[PDB]
Amino acid sequence: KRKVVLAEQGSFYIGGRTVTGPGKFDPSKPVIRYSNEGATFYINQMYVNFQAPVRPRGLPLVFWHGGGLTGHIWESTPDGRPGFQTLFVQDRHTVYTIDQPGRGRGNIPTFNGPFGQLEEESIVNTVTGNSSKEGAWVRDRLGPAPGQFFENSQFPRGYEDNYFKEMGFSPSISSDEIVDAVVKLVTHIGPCVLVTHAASGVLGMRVATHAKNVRGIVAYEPATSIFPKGKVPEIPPLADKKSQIFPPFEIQESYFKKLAKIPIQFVFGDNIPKNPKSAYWFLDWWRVTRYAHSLSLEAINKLGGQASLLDLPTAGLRGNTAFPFTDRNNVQVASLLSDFLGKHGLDQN
Amino acid sequence: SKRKVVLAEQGSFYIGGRTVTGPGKFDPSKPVIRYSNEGATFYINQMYVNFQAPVRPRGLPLVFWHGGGLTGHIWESTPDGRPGFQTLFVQDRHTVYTIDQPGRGRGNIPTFNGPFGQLEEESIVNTVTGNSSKEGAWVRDRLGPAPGQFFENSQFPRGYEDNYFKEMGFSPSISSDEIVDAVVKLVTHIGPCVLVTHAASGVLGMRVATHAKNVRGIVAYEPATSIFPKGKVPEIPPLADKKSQIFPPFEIQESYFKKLAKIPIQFVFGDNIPKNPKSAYWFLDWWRVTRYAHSLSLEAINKLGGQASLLDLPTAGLRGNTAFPFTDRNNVQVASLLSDFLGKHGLDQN
Ligand SMILES: COC(=O)c1ccccc1S(=O)(=O)NC(=O)Nc1nc(C)cc(C)n1
Ligand SMILES: COC(=O)c1ccccc1S(=O)(=O)NC(=O)Nc1nc(C)cc(C)n1
Repeated sequence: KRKVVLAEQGSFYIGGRTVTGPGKFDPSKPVIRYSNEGATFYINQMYVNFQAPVRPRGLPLVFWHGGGLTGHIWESTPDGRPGFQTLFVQDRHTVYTIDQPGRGRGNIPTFNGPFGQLEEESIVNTVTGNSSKEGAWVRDRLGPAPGQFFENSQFPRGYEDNYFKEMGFSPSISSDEIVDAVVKLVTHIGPCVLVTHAASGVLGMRVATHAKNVRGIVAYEPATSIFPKGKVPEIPPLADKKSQIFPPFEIQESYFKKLAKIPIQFVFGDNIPKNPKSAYWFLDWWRVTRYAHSLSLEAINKLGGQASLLDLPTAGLRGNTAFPFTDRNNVQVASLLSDFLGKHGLDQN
Repeated sequence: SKRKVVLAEQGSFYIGGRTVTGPGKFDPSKPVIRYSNEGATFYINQMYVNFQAPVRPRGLPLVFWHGGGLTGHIWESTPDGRPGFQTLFVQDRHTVYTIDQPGRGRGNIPTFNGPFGQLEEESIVNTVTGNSSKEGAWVRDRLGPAPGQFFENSQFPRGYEDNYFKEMGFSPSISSDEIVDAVVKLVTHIGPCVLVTHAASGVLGMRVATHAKNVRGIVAYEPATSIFPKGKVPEIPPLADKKSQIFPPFEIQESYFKKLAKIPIQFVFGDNIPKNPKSAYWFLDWWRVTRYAHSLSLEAINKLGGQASLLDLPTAGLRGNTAFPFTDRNNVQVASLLSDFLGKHGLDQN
């Protein structure tokens, strides 16, 4: 189950720009301590890993981690079982995993001075934000409160520390520059399929509107909904009658229409309440966010698209968290992704 | 195929680190975003580890430890896309571990809700960062004497400068002790192994070996900081500018230093390090004196019964290497010399 035969593997950097400090560089002067004087800095580049099987079948898959994560989540589960990288190389796809700009091996743009500041210019904010273990526990629906599991949970219990250790902050790089890096990757790769997660859901939809090479999207538990500009439907507040979901992203209709040209599937796990749940903010947040996504998919289908919502419990899979691809039944989750690729001919040459 | 690799298993995991906490209590009924430090537990200073195991390994696993401001990428591929040491040594039938140390790459960057590195009133790491430039790295790594210039017969993959410099970045002010601790924990998990270090990780690997008997060997590429027993640092000259000095050598208690005499240790240097003072080129001169200090460090280990050696790649017939010989155009020949070291000491045998 763990063996993989690779025709080739490797990694590379793509995308980004440069920024420059004041003055000139003199090789005769002390180079340490490091200075911005005469300095060129490469910023906002992205790390890319690939593994290619012998005799690939169909399109390469680009796995795009969610918010605060890295390509680790596609390599292995917190308890050390094979991730989707291994499973889909075994399924004879070439597999790309990325660390987007600002995360993991992607660039974090900081210099000599307060975090993110290049002399007088703020490239990213000095003040950061970051989830806690407690916030991520309820965000990912391990259970209703930190330290508590849903009875049906597919989470790999006992490996909580390993799981939360994979998460971290992201600097305030513009989403435009994150999308730009992936568009450049998609141009380099050729026709491919994006597999996204949580925060990278909306970003992958945006990439598809810029990149005809994206031939399909599967988004696990996307966090932000997308609509044509000026056509955001009525979305209710949360059950506390104060909070809202993430403001939906709006794009010009001429770009939105490109989403109708490819098959798109959104995948949701379990324990999302059907009814208002004022006691558990993130459970209720997922209820309304999933509802908003259902309207987004409907809008795509009204433009001639083929956009679907897969609730894993309807396929017989119970208890999945917001990371179904690292849960205990992730082989069965992978099978459903293989089914989608096969239905749409994305596993054929 | 030279690119083909067959893995019995591969994967990655997190190891090491600690937790820090914010004030107060977490209420799941209250808005979770915007994120807060209230009732917050944060995992900090953990390390990322990737492993690739061949079918029927022979000899000890290798732990490849990137230099300063780098990640495990430098062992995966060269800047122009040729196989890195990870592939080459899985093909050489070693299980290969590649790490992103705490503070780098997939390792943790310890920051919270607030100014970078600050958790309420506690400074976990400094808000003010430092970072090399392209120009600084160019001369640090001896591509040439000045940015844009290359030494004659250079083995750098010319044309791929963007790729190369894009792999570099900053490191927050995590204590070296905590970085060493993570790797000690990894060595405990793996068992007997060999450390392959680089630049800034050189001194750290030496430290790890003094705390971990499972380190059975060390190969260090262009180490940046020298190591000596406490109070026994030899006289080391200043640089040719008569004002600068190399990195303050690390000093450790002699009981721990003596542990370095129990295992084979090889330091490996590339080309273009001057033999004579070079005031016009700071980093070239730095390397001259730094390599000299390392020669003395190795001698001290040998006087205590050790098996320490210095390999200058030009003496082995390899010209033009930079400070990253394992990503240079002749990195297959560099790998061959590492294979030779492992075979000499039986570290390629079960
Ligand atoms: C893996 O989990 C998720 O990706 C994920 C899943 C659900 C909600 C949030 C995230 S997150 O981690 O991305 N968190 C954030 O980034 N916070 C945030 N994001 C936006 C866009 C706007 C605001 C106000 N906050
Ligand atoms: C890949 O190249 C190298 O590793 C490498 C190689 C040679 C010199 C420096 C580095 S570095 O990048 O580590 N740069 C540093 O900033 N080193 C450093 N600087 C200070 C001021 C204090 C200490 C302890 N180390």
